[PDB]
Amino acid sequence: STPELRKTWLDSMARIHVKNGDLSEAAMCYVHVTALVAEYLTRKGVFRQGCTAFRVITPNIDEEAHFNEDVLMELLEQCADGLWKAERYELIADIYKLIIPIYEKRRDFERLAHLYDTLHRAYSKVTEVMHSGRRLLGTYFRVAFFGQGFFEDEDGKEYIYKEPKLTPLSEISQRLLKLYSDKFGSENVKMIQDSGKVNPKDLDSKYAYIQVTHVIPFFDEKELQERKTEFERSHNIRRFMFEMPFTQTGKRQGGVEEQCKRRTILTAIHCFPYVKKRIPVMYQHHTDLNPIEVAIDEMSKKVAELRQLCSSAEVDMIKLQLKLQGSVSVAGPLAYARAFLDDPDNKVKLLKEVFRQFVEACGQALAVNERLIKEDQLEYQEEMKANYREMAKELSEIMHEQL
Amino acid sequence: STPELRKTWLDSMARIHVKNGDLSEAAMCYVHVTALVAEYLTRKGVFRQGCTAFRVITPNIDEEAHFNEDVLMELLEQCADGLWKAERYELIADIYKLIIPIYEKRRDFERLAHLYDTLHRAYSKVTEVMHSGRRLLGTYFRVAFFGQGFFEDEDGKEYIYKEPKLTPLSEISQRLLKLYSDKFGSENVKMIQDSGKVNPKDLDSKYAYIQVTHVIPFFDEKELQERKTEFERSHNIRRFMFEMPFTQTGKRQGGVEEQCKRRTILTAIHCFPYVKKRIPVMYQHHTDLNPIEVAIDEMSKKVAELRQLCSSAEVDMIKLQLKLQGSVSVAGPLAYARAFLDDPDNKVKLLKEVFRQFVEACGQALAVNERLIKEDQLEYQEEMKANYREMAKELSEIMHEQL
Amino acid sequence: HMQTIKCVVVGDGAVGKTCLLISYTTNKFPSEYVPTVFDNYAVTVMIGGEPYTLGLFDTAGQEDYDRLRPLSYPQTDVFLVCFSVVSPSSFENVKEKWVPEITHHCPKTPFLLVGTQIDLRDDPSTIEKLAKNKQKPITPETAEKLARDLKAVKYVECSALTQKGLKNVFDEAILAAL
Amino acid sequence: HMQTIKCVVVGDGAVGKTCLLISYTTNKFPSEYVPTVFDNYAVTVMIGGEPYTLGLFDTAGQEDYDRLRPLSYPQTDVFLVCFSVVSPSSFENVKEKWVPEITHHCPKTPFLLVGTQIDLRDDPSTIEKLAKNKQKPITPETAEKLARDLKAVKYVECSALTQKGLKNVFDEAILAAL
Ligand SMILES: Nc1nc2c(ncn2[C@@H]2O[C@H](COP(=O)(O)OP(=O)(O)OP(=O)(O)O)[C@@H](O)[C@H]2O)c(=O)[nH]1
Ligand SMILES: Nc1nc2c(ncn2[C@@H]2O[C@H](COP(=O)(O)OP(=O)(O)OP(=O)(O)O)[C@@H](O)[C@H]2O)c(=O)[nH]1
Ligand SMILES: [Mg+2]
Ligand SMILES: [Mg+2]
Repeated sequence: STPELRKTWLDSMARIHVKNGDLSEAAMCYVHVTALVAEYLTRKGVFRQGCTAFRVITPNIDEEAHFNEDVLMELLEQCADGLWKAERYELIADIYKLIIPIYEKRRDFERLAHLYDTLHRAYSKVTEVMHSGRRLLGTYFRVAFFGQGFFEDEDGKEYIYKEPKLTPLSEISQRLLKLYSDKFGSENVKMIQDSGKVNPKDLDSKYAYIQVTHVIPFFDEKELQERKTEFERSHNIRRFMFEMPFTQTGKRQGGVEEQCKRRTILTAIHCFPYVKKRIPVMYQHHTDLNPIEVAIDEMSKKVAELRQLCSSAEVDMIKLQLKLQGSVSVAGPLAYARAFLDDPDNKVKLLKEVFRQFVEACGQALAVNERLIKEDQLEYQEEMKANYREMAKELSEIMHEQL
Repeated sequence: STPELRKTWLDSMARIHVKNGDLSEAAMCYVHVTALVAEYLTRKGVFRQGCTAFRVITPNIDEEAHFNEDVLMELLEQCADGLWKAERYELIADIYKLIIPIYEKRRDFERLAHLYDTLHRAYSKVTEVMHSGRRLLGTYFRVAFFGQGFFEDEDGKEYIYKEPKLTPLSEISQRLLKLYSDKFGSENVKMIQDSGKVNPKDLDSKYAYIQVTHVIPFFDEKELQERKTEFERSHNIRRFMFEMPFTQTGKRQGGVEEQCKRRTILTAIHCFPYVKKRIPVMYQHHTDLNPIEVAIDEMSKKVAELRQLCSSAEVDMIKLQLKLQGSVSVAGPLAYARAFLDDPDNKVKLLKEVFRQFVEACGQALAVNERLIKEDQLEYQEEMKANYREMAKELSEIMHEQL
Repeated sequence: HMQTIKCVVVGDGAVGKTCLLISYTTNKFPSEYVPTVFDNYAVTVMIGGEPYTLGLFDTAGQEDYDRLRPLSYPQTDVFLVCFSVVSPSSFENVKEKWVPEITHHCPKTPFLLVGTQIDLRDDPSTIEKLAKNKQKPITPETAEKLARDLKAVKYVECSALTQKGLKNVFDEAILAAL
Repeated sequence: HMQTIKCVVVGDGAVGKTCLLISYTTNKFPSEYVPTVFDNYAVTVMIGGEPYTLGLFDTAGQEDYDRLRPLSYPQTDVFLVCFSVVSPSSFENVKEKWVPEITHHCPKTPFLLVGTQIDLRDDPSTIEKLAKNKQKPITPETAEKLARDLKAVKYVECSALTQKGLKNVFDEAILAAL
C-alpha cells in the first residue's frame, strides 16, 4: 500500500529528526503525512480539503502526489505540537483551522479550549521573538563532494545543508570530516577550505574532497516586498547566495579601484524546511559587480546599519559605538570618494547620494551617543566627533558641496 | 442613507440595552449592525462574505435585507466582546473567524494573540458552566394586553417577553403593573392572574388588562436531536409552551381518571435572542392529552429525574432524597396503577413499562442513598425502604408480575 | 457545582403549605395547577448574584403523621413554620406545636415564621366569620412579636393566590440558611 | 532584548587580530575576504542555550596609535590579548606592553590570552626561520604558564587560516565576560 509505506518512511524519518533535534524537519514529516492522509480522505468524501490546504505551510507538499477522520485529527494535533517544538509558531493556525470545524461539530469544547490556548501562546511567542531576536531557526551551507574513489556516485554533487541555530562553518566542517574519517579513514579526507568554483581538473584522485560554503537566503525585490517579516524570510526558502572577491587582472583582493565581486545564487530542488536537512542544488547562476558597484554596495549596507541602530527606540549603545567608531575613526570610506568622486560612468549620482546619507547617519549616531555616555567616555565621543567632522570636510571638498 | 439610519437605531437600541443590563439584546444589536456593514462591503468587493455569515449566530439577520474594512473590524471586535458580556460564549468563534484572515494579512500578531486569548477563555467558560449550571440566560413569558380604552392599538396583542436570569412571574408582573400604573394610574390596571384562553366577551371596558404566563422553549424530537446541549436549546429559539389543566366535564382539576391537559405551543415572529427583549407571537396551536396520557407523561418525567440524579457521578444527596422521598413516602403513583392497570386502550403497554423503570430507579436511588447517609438518618432511609418495598408489592399485585 | 439547601415546611393542615410550594416553583396560580401524585420541589434561586438550588420538603400538618414527619428533619438547613393569618388556631399552633417540635429535633437549625393567605385579610366573608367569634386576621406586627419571642430569624408573609410576598419568602429562607 | 558584550582585541601588528575577527564573523577563510573600508564586527553567539550579541572592537597594534587606542577601552567587558605562536617578540609584548596597558586602563576587566596562527607551527619555512635564531614556536604549555602568571582567565589558541580553535576562542571570551 503506497500511501501507508510513504507514511511509514516519513514517520521513521521523523523519529530520526526528533532524536537529532532537527525539529522543523520532524515537523515537516508530520505535515507531509497529514497532507497525504488528508488527500486520501478528501477523495473518499470524508474530509473537505486535501494536499493544497497544507501548500501554504510548505510548497514541497506537491511531492505527496486504515486512514480515517480520527487518525487525521490525531495527525493534525501532532503537526500543531511539532510546529510548536520547531518554533515555527506562525504556522500553527493553518493546521488548527482544518480541525476546528470537526471539534465544533463534535461539540468537543475542551479540545477547542486547548487549541485556542496553543494559538494564543503561539502569537504571544511571535511578538516576543520578533522583538528580542531570540528565535534562531538555522544556518545554511553549500556542501559539494569531489572524488569518485571514495564518494562514487556522490562525486560532483552540490547540496544545501541546513544546520542548527547559529552553526559556524567550522562546526559543520568537522562533523562532516569526522563523519567521513570514520567512513573512509583520517588520512584520506580533505576539506577544500575555499569557495572558488573548482574544476576537478586539478584535484588528486587519491583523496575525498568536501567543499563547505556559508550561504544566506536570497530574495529579489518583489520577494522582499512579499516577505515582510524576518520569519517570512526564514521559511519556505529555495534560493541562497554567497559572494567571492575577484579582480580582472590578478589576485582576488586589490585596490578599491580594481576590486570586483562575484555573487552566486543557488537554487535547491525543494524549499526549506523539508523532510530532510539537506537538499540537492537544482540550478545556479552568478552576477559580477564592478569596483564602483562594490563601493556603492558596501556603503549602502553601512548607512542602513547606522540608520537602523539610530532609528531604534531601544538603542544598543555598544553596538552603535562599534559600528560608528568603525565608520569615522579608522583611508577608510574616503578611499571610495577619492577613486570614484574626484575630477568613470554617470551612475555616479548614486554613490554621492549614499555618501550624503552616510554623513547624515554618522551625524545622527554621534548625536544619539552624546546622550548615552557616562562621562567615563566623552573623550572617546569627542575624538569620534573630531574624526567625523574632519572627514566631512574632505568629502565636502572632493564633492564640491556641503557635508 | 438607509443603512446608516438602520445602524443609528441599532446603535441606540444597544445603548439602551446595555443601560438595562440586557446584554444579549445589546449583543444582537452589534451582530445586526456588523451584518449590515458586512453585506454592504461585500457588494463593493471589499469584504468576502456578508449577511449569511452571521445567519448561524442569528437567523433574524435576514431582516437586515462611511463604511470601510476598518469600521467592520472594529464592529467585529465589538460583537465578540458583546457576546462575551452576554455570556453567549459558544458564538464568539463565528465572529472571530471573519476577522482572522484580515489580521493575518495585516501581520497583526498582537490582535491575533488577543482574540485567541478570548476564544481560549470562551471555551474554558463553556465547559465550566456546562458542569456547574451557573450560567442563566433568561426566563420567558407570554404577555397579552386587553383594553382598547387604555392600550388602544395594544389591545388583543400577545408577546413573548424575555426576562433576566431567573425572573419569577411575580417580578415581571409588577414591573408591568407599576409601568402601566405610572402610565394609566393605579386603580385602572388589572392583572389577569390566570392562563386560560380569555374571550374579551367577558372583560370590563373600564380597565386595562395584562395577562402573564410562564412559558418554556419548545422543541420537537428532531429539534431535540439537532440541539444537543443546554446552550443550543437556549439560543435561536422561536417556540414556547405551557400547560393548563382541564376536565371534559367540570372544574379544571379532578380525579386522575378525569384529569386532562392542554399543551399550547406559541411561535414568535423572530427567534430569541433578538434586538428587542419582547417579540410578537406569530401563531399558535394546542394539543389536548387524555387522563392516561397525563399519567404516562408525569410518570416518565419522574423516572428520568430519578435516573439522572442517580446516573450522576457527582450525586446531589439532598436533591436525590427530595425526589426519592416524594416518590415513595407520600395514594401517590399507585392512583395511576389503580385507575389504569387493573381488570381502557391497549396503548397501556407504555404505562406499565414506565412503572417498571420507575420501581427500578426508585430502587437504584434507595441504593445510592444507603451509601450517602451519616447515620443521623438511616431510620429515614429505612422508612423509605419500607414504603418503597410496600408499594412494589401492590404494583406487582395489580400488574400480576414482579417488582 | 451548585450548593443544595434543605428547606422543610411545617404547619397546620390547610394553611397553604403545598400551594405556596407549587406556586413558587411553577409560577402557577392555584387555579392553574395540574394535579400531581408526587411531593417536594426543587427550584434554582438567585441570591447575591449567585445561583442556589433550593430543595423544598413538604409535610402533612395533621396529627396522624406526628410519628413519620420528623424523619425528614435531619440535615435540614432551614425551616419554614407556616400559619394562616386568617386562622388564629393556626397561629397558636406555631407556639404550641410547631416551633417546639422543630426545636426539639433540630436545636440550632434556623426557621422563619411564614404567614399565609394574606389575600384573605380583605375577604368580606372571612372577616365576618372571624368577627362572629370576636377575632381579627393576625397583623404583621403581632406576627413580628411572635417571631422574636420564639426566636425565628424573622417573619415574612405571602399569598399563593396573588403571589404577593412569595419571592421574598424563599429569598429570606436562603439568606437565613446561610 | 539581547545583551551586547564589548570585546576589545589588542596585540602586536600582524599577529592576526583582524583576520580572526573577519573569519569568525563571516565564516570566510582569508583568501575569500572581500576587502572592507570599515572596522569592527557584530556577531550573535550561542552560550549556554542563550543567544548573545558580541561586539568586536579591532585595534591597531603599532606604536603610532598608542595615544588613540585606549579611547575605545572604557565599557569593555573583556579583552583578548593576542600573539602569534610563531612570533616570540609577539609573545614577549604580551607581558611587556599589552597586559600592562590594559590592566592600566581597565584594572578588573577580564582578558584571555589568545595565540594565533597555530597553523604555522607545522610550516617548514617558519620552523626554519625560527631555528636559525635558536627559537621554536610557543607551545600551549608555555602559553598556559604565561596566562596564569599574568592572571588571564585562560589561554586559547586558533588559526584564522584553517579556522581551528576559532569558535572556542569567542565562546571563552563570552564566558569570561560573564
Ligand atoms: N385564598 C387563599 N387560599 C389559599 C392560599 N393558599 C392555599 N389556599 C387554599 O387553602 C387550601 C389548603 O391549601 P394547601 O396548600 O393544600 O394546605 P396544606 O397546608 O398543604 O394542607 P396539608 O398538606 O394537609 O398539610 C386549598 O384549598 C388552597 O387552595 C392563599 O394564599 N389564599
Ligand atoms: N598562516 C596564517 N596567517 C595568518 C593567520 N591570521 C592572519 N594571517 C596573516 O597575517 C597577516 C597579518 O594579519 P592581520 O589580521 O592583518 O594582523 P593584525 O594583527 O590585524 O595587524 P594590525 O591591524 O596592523 O594590528 C596577514 O597577511 C594575514 O593573512 C593565520 O591564522 N595563519
Ligand atoms: Mg396539601
Ligand atoms: Mg589588520
